[PDB]
Amino acid sequence: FVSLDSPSYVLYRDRAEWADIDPVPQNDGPNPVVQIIYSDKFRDVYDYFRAVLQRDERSERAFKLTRDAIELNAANYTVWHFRRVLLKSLQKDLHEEMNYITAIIEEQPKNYQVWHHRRVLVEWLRDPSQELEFIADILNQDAKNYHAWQHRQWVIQEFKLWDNELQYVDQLLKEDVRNNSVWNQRYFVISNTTGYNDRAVLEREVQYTLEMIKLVPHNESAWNYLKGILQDRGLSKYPNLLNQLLDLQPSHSSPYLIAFLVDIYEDMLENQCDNKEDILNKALELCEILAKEKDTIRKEYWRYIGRSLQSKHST
Amino acid sequence: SSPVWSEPLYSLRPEHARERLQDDSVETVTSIEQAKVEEKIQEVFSSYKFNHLVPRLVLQREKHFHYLKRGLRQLTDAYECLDASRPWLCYWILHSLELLDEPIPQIVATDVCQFLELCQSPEGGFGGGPGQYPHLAPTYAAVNALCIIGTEEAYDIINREKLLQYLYSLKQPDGSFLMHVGGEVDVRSAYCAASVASLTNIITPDLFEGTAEWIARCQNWEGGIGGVPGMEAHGGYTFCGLAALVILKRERSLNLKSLLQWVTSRQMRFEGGFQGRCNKLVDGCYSFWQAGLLPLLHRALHAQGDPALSMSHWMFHQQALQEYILMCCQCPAGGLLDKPGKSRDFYHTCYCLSGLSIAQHFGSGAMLHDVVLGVPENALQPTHPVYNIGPDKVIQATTYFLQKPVPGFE
Ligand SMILES: COC(=O)CN([C@H]1Cc2cc(-c3ccccc3)ccc2N(Cc2cncn2C)C1)S(=O)(=O)c1cn(C)cn1
Ligand SMILES: CC(C)=CCC/C(C)=C/CC/C(C)=C/CONC(=O)CP(=O)(O)O
Ligand SMILES: OC[C@H]1O[C@@](CO)(O[C@H]2O[C@H](CO)[C@@H](O)[C@H](O)[C@H]2O)[C@@H](O)[C@@H]1O
Ligand SMILES: [Zn+2]
Repeated sequence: FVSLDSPSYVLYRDRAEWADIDPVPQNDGPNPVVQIIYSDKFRDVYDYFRAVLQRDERSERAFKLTRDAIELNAANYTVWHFRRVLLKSLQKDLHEEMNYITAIIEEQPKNYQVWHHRRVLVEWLRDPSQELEFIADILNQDAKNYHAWQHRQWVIQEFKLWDNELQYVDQLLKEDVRNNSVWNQRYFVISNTTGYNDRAVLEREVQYTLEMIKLVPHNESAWNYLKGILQDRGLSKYPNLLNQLLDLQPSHSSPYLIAFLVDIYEDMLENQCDNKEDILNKALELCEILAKEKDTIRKEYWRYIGRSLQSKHST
Repeated sequence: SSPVWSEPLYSLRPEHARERLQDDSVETVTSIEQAKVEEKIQEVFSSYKFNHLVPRLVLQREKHFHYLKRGLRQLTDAYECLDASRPWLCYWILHSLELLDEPIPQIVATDVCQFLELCQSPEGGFGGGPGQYPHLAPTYAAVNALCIIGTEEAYDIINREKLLQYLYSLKQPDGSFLMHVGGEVDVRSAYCAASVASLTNIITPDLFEGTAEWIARCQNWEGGIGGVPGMEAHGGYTFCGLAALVILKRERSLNLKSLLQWVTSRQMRFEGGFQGRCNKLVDGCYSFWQAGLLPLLHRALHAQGDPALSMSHWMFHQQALQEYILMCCQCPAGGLLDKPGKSRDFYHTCYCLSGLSIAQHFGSGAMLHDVVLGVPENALQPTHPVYNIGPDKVIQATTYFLQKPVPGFE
């Protein structure tokens, strides 16, 4: 009706249509702590909100009041919950409510309550039709918004909207190949569709990732995805990979490559490789290089890995 | 060696420059943002070096104390956005004071107890302010604040019978918890529930059925833990997940190898602080959420008889973290912050100090080893890595409540 910052906004205490209900002040006790000295506008809205909540007044006036309470503090989960009680009680048009939450999220996309509210609406409507495009708009403004990604995963899984997501992932990796949220989405799509047990799919993914590593060798996310898609079967189960990285070592001896070699050696030793003593010596040499020169921030981790290898494989 | 008035720093070594970002000549939004932070931080590090003279670093305790003491009474309307988070303000402030070894006056303590009583819901749990619905986040904060106070008055505030009923009212068949009635599920709720239920001795056999398994489903391909199954690994949710599993004695439900490798990877080679997820920016609050995972992992691995564990250090760079916090995260007006250029706030004050204390204090069994960078006065009180209140406060509360029955359950 009238927005909180509109020139014609009137305090609730001055509204004739609210005259019949007494506001309920917040009791902070006689000796308050962490006491927020609210603006007049804030206190006015929340005094009337406390009144409608106390009375459990399920009215159109209470519904409009929640919009103002939300503008004042969109992290107020009590107000959001009451608004949903009213949406149901008053049989409000949920498509109009979807337009409202769309606007609100655009303004405040880093907020748990607004995303949860949207999910409840989509659940109630069983209508995911605006979701992928809307989320894509939020992600256009911040490609790593955690709530946006989480909501996208929910919509896709709940409504089985898998068909175009790998293409979307590819587009965002083209824009920023360092976007870890997108590598995570890549795993989410593949594991839930084809799986990684299909050896043709796994090969496609290993090639794709190695190509990304060649383009941007110090991008941690691609290294992490490579390990992530191979680790459960065991890095040592992929003998060609070791050779390929060993061929890359001299010219591209990054801490990521060197760490990946240690990870391979660790698994090899766990699986009774031939030339155990040789593999152990190479692993310990690399742990020392990482601890002392190439990855010194992780000195304590690399020293632990060295001791761990010796406790398991020395003889 | 060195005179007492100069202390060489890791971030000031000549070879530290080699740790700057290598963008491979491929610029993306990520690398551009990382480089901007690194450039600012290098300027900061340099301001602490005077050729071979490197004065000891100083935690500005008195400035932090005054800032905190003022936040405990009245706040401006700038804090309206935290009107549904008032027990958090109590917890963040009281815990910061506790770390700084600043006594809580009797009158302040009573006033805090009274206010938290007003935030307690008749249905059980605490809301974000008086008359608000209860929510597991301010429930966690209020319980922690009461245990920091640690008086019988504080303990007795908690309605334990209703608290247990409230937790039941949020519990889902898949092991997860809602954050509040009609609210969202994520791993924060499992931790909030496990924390308050263990401190107050209200755990039933039933309460956490399936919860360990659900948390394990949130561990992802990266090795850290996301907010819900499928989601990107994040330090905040990883802390919650592992701490909840430690309380439940179910840490082995996770792959601790991939978790350890992931968290240690989150320490930034140049900045010395931690990022919250791969390829994002350093932030002082991760000094707690990320680095606090290392004492938890140490305990977990030690329980398994791991013969390779250190007897003196956590598995992260304790010195570099202390350097990041002391040089980059202090506001000269008091309070601490995310990174240079950001505004102070009570949340970053709480977690930067908590992370500093973790970095200063190693303990395992009978072995204790402190590394207090800078002037000796920088030493903070220790914090418990599960609950993030003083270990003394944990013991006192748990002992008190263990004397009461689990409500309606024999
Ligand atoms: C115990 O852990 C927390 O409370 C983290 N929370 C916020 C808290 C927060 C508080 C303040 C603050 C505190 C006191 C006075 C003024 C401000 C500032 C920022 C806060 N959070 C955002 C944050 C912290 N570090 C990076 N970022 C983006 C993260 S949070 O409520 O879980 C959160 C809410 N959202 C939407 C995302 N995180
Ligand atoms: C007991 C509680 C309430 C713990 C909170 C645990 C945390 C800190 C969880 C993180 C939740 C979250 C929504 C993270 C996403 O933050 N988004 C960012 O952009 C910050 P960054 O870039 O550092 O990920
Ligand atoms: O970090 C890998 C480790 O996490 C677990 C769960 O504890 O599984 C996660 O990671 C897998 C990929 O490695 C995903 O398939 C799975 O969905 C996810 O929960 C362990 O199984 C795995 O070793
Ligand atoms: Zn932060």
